[PDB]
Amino acid sequence: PEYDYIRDGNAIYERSFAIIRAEADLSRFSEEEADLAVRMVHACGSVEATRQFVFSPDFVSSARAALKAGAPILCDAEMVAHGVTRARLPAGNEVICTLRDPRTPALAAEIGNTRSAAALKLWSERLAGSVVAIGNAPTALFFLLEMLRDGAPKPAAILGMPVGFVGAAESKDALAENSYGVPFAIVRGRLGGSAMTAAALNSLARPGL
Amino acid sequence: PEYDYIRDGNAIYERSFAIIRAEADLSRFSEEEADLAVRMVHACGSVEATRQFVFSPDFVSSARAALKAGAPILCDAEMVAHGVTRARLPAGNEVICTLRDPRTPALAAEIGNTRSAAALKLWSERLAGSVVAIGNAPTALFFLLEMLRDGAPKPAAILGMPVGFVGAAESKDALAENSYGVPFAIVRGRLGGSAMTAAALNSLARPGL
Repeated sequence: PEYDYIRDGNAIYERSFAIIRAEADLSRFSEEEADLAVRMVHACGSVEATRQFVFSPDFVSSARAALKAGAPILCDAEMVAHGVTRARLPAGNEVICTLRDPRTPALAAEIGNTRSAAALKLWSERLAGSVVAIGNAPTALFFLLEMLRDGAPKPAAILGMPVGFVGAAESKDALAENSYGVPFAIVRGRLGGSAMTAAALNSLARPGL
Repeated sequence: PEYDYIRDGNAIYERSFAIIRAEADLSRFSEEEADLAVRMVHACGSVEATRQFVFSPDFVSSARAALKAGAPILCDAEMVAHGVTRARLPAGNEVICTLRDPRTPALAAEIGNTRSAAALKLWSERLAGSVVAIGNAPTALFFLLEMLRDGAPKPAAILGMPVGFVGAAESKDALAENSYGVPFAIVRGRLGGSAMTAAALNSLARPGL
């Protein structure tokens, strides 16, 4: 029983992107956004997810500029942070997730909110000009909107891609309604997740293969 | 602008599982398998993914027994390993991923295969009786089948859930055709991925919320 498969790593990424291009409806995206689209599709294995992707007008430019500028990537979840291929980052960008910071549970408890949300209080210094990747927790997304509403400094771009059935769609909708002036990208509805978010970051970091 | 959302972490998991139960077709799974199904759906946000889940007859029993027995979870990718909520493991089960072991690139090069695949040569001692979680790399799955064919000791269960467009479906199909006598669980077609795989592991570790 001889298994026949591509044993070549690069050949695998190459055929996979060739395949996603050949099956994915990418016409409504800019060339640049399509790049994110493909990697994102690469990451979830679902070519149809593209129908749910929404990139505000200057989302990739501003988020790519921020990253090239050295802007940190604030992540709501470690998984997102783990999916970020560092060798791809342009400027030794930091990938911060404070979800696991020891003060997070304490904060979540004092504020009456989730750990994912409360963690964002620990973003303070870094919020300004950052690229926010919210790949998992909707409450982190709503919380970021409350901080923005209440005068918090603004991120250069917000990847609003929490996945889920509770608050995921609405938080992303709230983002799209008024992101307080910050370019955004969302995956509509319940889809999203850290793999797709990290893919998105990966492509933002460096377009193409 | 008052954002109204559940600020309660447990309430969020609670409503999400209640929602997945209410929308997900779970009838063809056993009660036990449905548990995996829900968490898996929880993880990708897609209730329809359940249509692609396949649990061999004794997959959950043997994989849950293995884990309760203290069996390690061999993972093809770190992401899978990161999604495994340790506090859930039953018996201080080890979660091994050797994808990043320094000898992996070397091996991939000598064998003429991917790093994900070659890494599995480093599984040797642990393979027997383990629970294999292949959440990302199809070549790791094919390679595991070649090791099994060629006399390698058998895992107690194999989660064959690599996601992808190249080799993902076929490797999972090969698994289902002849897993060399090992219970398996696959996510048919291109869907799969580390979040869903880890969810699967999480549920195997401890059923329910």
